[PDB]
Amino acid sequence: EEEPKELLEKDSKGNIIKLNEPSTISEDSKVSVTGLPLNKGPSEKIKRESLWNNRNDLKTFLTENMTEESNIRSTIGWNGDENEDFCSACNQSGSFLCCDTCPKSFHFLCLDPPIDPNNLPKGDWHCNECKFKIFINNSMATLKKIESNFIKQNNNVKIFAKLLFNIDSHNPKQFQLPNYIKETFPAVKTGSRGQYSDENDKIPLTDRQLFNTSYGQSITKLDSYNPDTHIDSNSGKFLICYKCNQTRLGSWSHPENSRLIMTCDYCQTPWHLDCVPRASFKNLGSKWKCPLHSPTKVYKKIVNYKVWKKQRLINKNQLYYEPLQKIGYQNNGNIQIIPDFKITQIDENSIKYDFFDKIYKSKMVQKRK
Amino acid sequence: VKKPHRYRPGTVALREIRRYQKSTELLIRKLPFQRLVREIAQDFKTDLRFQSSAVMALQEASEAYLVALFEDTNLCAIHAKRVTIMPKDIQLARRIRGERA
Amino acid sequence: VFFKSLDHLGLTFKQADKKLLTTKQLISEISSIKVDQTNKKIHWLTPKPKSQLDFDFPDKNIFYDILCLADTFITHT
Amino acid sequence: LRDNIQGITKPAIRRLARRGGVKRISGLIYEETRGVLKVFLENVIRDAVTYTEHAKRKTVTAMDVVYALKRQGRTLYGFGG
DNA sequence: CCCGCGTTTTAACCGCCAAGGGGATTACTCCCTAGTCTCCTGGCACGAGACAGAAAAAAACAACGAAAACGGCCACCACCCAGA
DNA sequence: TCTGGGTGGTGGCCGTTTTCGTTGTTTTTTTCTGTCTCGTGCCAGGAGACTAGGGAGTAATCCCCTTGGCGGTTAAAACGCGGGGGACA
Ligand SMILES: [Zn+2]
Ligand SMILES: [Zn+2]
Ligand SMILES: [Zn+2]
Ligand SMILES: [Zn+2]
Repeated sequence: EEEPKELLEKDSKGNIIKLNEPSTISEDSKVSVTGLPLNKGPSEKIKRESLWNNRNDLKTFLTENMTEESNIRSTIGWNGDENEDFCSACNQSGSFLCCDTCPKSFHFLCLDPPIDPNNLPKGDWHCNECKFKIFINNSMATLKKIESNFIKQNNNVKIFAKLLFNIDSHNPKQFQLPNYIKETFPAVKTGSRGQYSDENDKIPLTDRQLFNTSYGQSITKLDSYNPDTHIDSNSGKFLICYKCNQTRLGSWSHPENSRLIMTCDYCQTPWHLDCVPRASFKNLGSKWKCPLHSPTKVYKKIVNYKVWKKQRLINKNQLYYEPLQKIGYQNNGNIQIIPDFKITQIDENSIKYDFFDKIYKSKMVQKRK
Repeated sequence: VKKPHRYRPGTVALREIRRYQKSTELLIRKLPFQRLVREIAQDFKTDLRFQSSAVMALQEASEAYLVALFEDTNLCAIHAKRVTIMPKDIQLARRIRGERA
Repeated sequence: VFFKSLDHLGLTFKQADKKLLTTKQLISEISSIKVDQTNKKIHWLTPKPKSQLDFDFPDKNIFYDILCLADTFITHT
Repeated sequence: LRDNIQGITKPAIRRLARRGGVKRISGLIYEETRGVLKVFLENVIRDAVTYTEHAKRKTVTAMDVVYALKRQGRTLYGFGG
């Protein structure tokens, strides 16, 4: 191995009269071409597989002599004016300041205080647990002599004494609701890394359903008449769209007459993509909802941007206290149609009368004006 | 209030032993083994073709060798006063056979 | 590979023909047009439709080509 | 062809063990068996491909496999030879 | 930790179609190998001689096994702090 | 002022370290002997030169079967729950 000579290789007094070009050898035969090295022609295999078994007209050099350096517009610069692979705090992946002592690992923005990646304390960093381990020596008598003293010095809040005490010995932890509150709402469900999901989120598709589907399958229900199976699978009947009131599939000899149809994720009502104006099947993200369902957020302007949300579904804690019906009985919006988060039970005729008198007494009020 | 009919652990294992010592059909699925054979051969020569008979011969030889190896492995496992075969048993069988160094 | 690359609806063809050119699909299309008419019978005029396909043959002299192809196949089978 | 050794599923190894008279199988046995099978196939197919190359053929014939096995001391009957 | 049983999912298996790479064979021709006579020089057998190594005796040292010392843990006593 | 709890010091017991002598083995210098290596001579196996024949190389043809792909059925593989019997300390 010849030494990496400094090319200039000055001879007498820095005259650099003699040079020594570096040996290339490498950066050559590099085999980084998307094929074989750039200085070599196509391989015999590629040849066999691939083969099939006027410079005077170049008006390119005449470009520098017709390109005019252009400087208009502002142009003044407008001068002026071993170690864990998941974060032990949030249980996710990323860059980590692995502890020299503890096997646990944290993000840089999950520690306490958060630490800037470029402004690390460097040297050796200990987690709260190992700091406490070395501060306590793991024996119980000294820990007692320390913690009882802490409690004594915190008599003003002795009621909270040990809660205050135990914080110091705990590493930072991402906040997550305990299960005894999420369970109150059966609809909700945690995600893969805490992506807190609801009933409105579509079940994720697998790689088999996206990356392996052949030409004409998956999101590819846009490339062929192949998915003519917009026929009701369970019954074998035709999925009829709610608006046009017909199913369009044309023929294999007239695929241009077919119209895409989709079934709502919530209530399996078929809709034409061209009837509910849409450009694609969902297949991803959230669950599609017809334009035929009742609103959840009812943003109202009377600005008076008063919000109305439908109470989240409660565990079967849920109450349905029966009305005596007729007008009044102002529920917020919650209803359970029947033949403290109390889902009111409005039956059928009450709605009729309530709408009837709403619109009529409003028209008489308009008369009042 | 009824309980299903769960066979005691080790019963269905013995039934399977009897069934598979009684029969002769190949136990490894054919397509996965063919794919494995081609993948292994890809490291010795590219664009190789295999006679179906060649793949079948390889499968028969491999299955016979594995069955004999498992017989020896079971013998070693029993020698250690065990009933379960463990990787150390296979290693000892191969070492005594002279296959593994 | 060039002209093949631009052959989207033709590379899947020859497999979609096998599926969609069959008895089941052929009755399915006609039955569906009939169902659409009967749905605009449930929700639109009841009596009117007396057909569901309108196959047209503007050009003669194609029948003879179909017959020639059939004859060739017959002679080959 | 990638990750085809896992094509020798756990139940297939279980069946092979049962034919071998094994009643109880440890969980770690499957990976060890896959490794052993890979070694055996590598040893056999090496010689089979050597025979194929010597014959100046692009196709590995069953007789090449039979010769390879006979060379290794595992004579196989029923495929010629 | 592994067997057993049960839903649930995957892909193996079958069968059927289309394509052509390459196995297998045939015919032609020549270049390579067998065969043979004559020539000789490399390899073998025999003899010899001497130094590499076996042996050996003695010393050095390098693994095996007891009581004292040091350190750690447990128990008891003394002192200090906290509670009654 | 008395009793209980905790800390500090002292004593006792256990574990570890060292500390020592004892055999056993390794190393070192001297001796000497017999097998390894070299030389000599002969001969027979290898080389050289030449002829003859056919085994195999090479081109051309063809017809098998190996590859690829595609769809339908469903058998098998996977994943999970649960318990108990086997590993193992
Ligand atoms: Zn984090
Ligand atoms: Zn730490
Ligand atoms: Zn809907
Ligand atoms: Zn529509």
